[PDB]
Amino acid sequence: FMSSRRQSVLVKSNEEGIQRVLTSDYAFLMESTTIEFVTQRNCNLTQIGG
Amino acid sequence: CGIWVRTSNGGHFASPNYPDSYPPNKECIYILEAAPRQRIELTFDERYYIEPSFECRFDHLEVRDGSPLIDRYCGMKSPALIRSTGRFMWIKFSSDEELEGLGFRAKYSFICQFELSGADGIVRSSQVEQEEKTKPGQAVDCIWTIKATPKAKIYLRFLDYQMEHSNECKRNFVAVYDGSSAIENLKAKNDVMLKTGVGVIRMWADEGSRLSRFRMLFTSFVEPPCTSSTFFCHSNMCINNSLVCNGVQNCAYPWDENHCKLFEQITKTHGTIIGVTSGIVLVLLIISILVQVKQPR
Repeated sequence: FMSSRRQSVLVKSNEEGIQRVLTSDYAFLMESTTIEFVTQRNCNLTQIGG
Repeated sequence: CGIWVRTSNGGHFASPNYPDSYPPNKECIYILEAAPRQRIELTFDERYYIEPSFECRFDHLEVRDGSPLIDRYCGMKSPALIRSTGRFMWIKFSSDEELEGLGFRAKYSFICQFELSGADGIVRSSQVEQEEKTKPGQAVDCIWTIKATPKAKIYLRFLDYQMEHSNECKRNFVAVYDGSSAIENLKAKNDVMLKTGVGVIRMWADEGSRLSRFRMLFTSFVEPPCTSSTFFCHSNMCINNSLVCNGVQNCAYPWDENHCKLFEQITKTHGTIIGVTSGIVLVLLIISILVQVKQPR
């Protein structure tokens, strides 16, 4: 899916991906530790799955 | 660093700090540009008459006609005179990190390219039947010159690209050149980012204009990290002079020209009208019933 989209839904950093999630139904898979940090600093976006 | 000498029958050309030693870590490109049927005389006065000292591959001086590179000299010799018939002499001087010396002096004398610059625009594909109407039969090729707003590196995006004449390019290809328009550095022959501020687009075609299209867009103010006023379309892509919502995909991802774009009761395309008419008829009928009603006492 990402290969077909090929920058249609892709990101080159973290913060811009965070904002893209904040502005659209965006997944932005990330390593768990920073996800914990972000979802604790903010309170509107939380991790799903395991 | 470049010393342009356009439209002068004579003038002078020499290394930076010419009586002194050349500064290191230069990379300066030079041009002798002449009118058709205007022939160029290029001359080296030696400041230092000897057979060349450091004959090697750093600190070379290239010479470019049209780009078949005529030669590269180094050390401490003069090339003999070379007579110009291509009338567009391209001179590149390079400097290393740690070999610094007497420099050089020169004397020049006189004996399908279109302009396309600004902040934004599109190179019309196969746009040759208006600029330089070339018959389709022969191989055709043209170059395109971009110039950004002061202090602006450029980003390009191809909107339509199909060179069906052949997969291979020994006949037909499209390439991009960075820096100034020389054979010095092919940026590429996907979208592209120009490192410099002046753009060079050449296209080669053969046996017809059947090439489907080369239709692409160049962007300005692509260079700076954001000060503030222009929008953060992408990382250090604050560009706006007026292109905020210009109706064209003017950024790598949709940002600048995207995301900015009582009758609700009657918003039915035809339904509202038919229903309303039937309703008026009914209301009037209700009023008729009401008149007959206020009639009995």
